[PDB]
Amino acid sequence: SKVTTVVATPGQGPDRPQEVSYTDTKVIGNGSFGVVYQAKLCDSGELVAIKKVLQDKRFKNRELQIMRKLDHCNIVRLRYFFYSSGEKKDEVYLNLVLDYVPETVYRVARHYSRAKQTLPVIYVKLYMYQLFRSLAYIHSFGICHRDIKPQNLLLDPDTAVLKLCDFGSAKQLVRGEPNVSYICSRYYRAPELIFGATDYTSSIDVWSAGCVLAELLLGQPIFPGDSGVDQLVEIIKVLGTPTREQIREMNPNYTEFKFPQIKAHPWTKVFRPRTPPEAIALCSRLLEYTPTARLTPLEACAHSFFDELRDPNVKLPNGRDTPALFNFTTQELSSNPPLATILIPPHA
Amino acid sequence: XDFRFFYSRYGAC
Ligand SMILES: [Cl-]
Repeated sequence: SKVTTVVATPGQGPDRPQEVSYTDTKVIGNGSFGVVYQAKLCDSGELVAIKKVLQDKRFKNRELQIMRKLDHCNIVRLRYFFYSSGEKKDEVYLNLVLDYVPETVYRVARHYSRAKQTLPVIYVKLYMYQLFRSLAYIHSFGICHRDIKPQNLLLDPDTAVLKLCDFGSAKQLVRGEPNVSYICSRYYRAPELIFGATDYTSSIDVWSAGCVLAELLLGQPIFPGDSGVDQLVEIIKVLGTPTREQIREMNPNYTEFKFPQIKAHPWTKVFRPRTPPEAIALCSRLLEYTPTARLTPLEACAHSFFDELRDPNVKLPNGRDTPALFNFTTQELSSNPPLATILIPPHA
Repeated sequence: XDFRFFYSRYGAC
C-alpha cells in the first residue's frame, strides 16, 4: 500500500504546481524511453497511465506543447506532467500522466479476426467516425499526428468511446517548411512517405485512417509488408500502377522509376461480397494516391457511411446510448463550417 | 500481434 507523491503541473488550466499522490502502480506496457505504468490517483481514485519521454535541454518538448493545447472528447486527456530520473543514467525525463483507457481498436480487431468473425459494422462506423472527429480537431490547429494506427486508438469497449493517443510524432506542419519522411508505422504509411517526401500534408493521416477502416472490414491489414517495396506492391495490386501525374503529386523525384505494372483491382472485389457498399465507397476516397484528392476528416465525418449514426434511434448492440457524436465546436468545424448541416442532425 | 498493453479482456495471443 505504497503512496507516492510528486509535485506536478496540471495538463490544462492553471499553471500552478500541485502535490499529487498516487498508489497501486503496476507496469502495463513498454515505451521507447522506459516502461509505462498504471497508477491510481489518491484524491479521486481515477486510473492514469504514466509515460516517459526524453527531455531535450534545448527545445521544449513538442508532445507536451501539443497535449496542453488540446481538449476534445475523442483525444486522450493530459492530466498532469512532471520531470524525473529514469532508465538511462544521468538523463532527465518528462513524465506525462494521461487518463487511462483499458483497450484499443487493435485489441478488438484482433479479437474478431482470430475468431474468424466480422467486426459488426455499427462498431466500424462508431470507431471511424470518432477517429475522423479527432483528426478534424487536430488538423484545425495545423497539427498532423503522423502515426495513426489501431494501437493508438484507445477504446472503452462498453461505451464505444474512442480516444486518439500517442502524440510523440505529432507536428504542426507549415507549407514550405520540410518535414522528416521517416514517421508513420509499417502498414499505415501513405505512399508519399514510402517515397520519402519531405513536403507532405495532414492528408497522410487520412491515408492511415483509410488503412484502419480497410483493416476493420478485411480482418487483416490491407497493405502489409516489412519493406516499403513489399508495401508498395500491395498498394499497386489494389490501386494499380500510379501515373506520372500521380507520382508527381506524391514525390516528383520518383516519377521516372520502374514500378510494377498492374491494373487496379476493382474496389468491389477487394473486400468480401457482403461488405456494405458505402464502406467501400468511403475507403476508395481515402486510399487515393493524389494527397489532395483524399477526403478531409470533416468531409469523411459527413460521408453517407456514417448516416446511421445520425439517426435519432440508434443504440449500441448492448442497448446503451451512443457516445457523444455531435458536440462540435467552432474550432473543430473551421475547415468547413456548413458541413454542420449534415454533421449536427436536427435532434442534436 | 503488437499490442500497446500487456493484458486485455479480449484475450492474449
Ligand atoms: Cl493494442
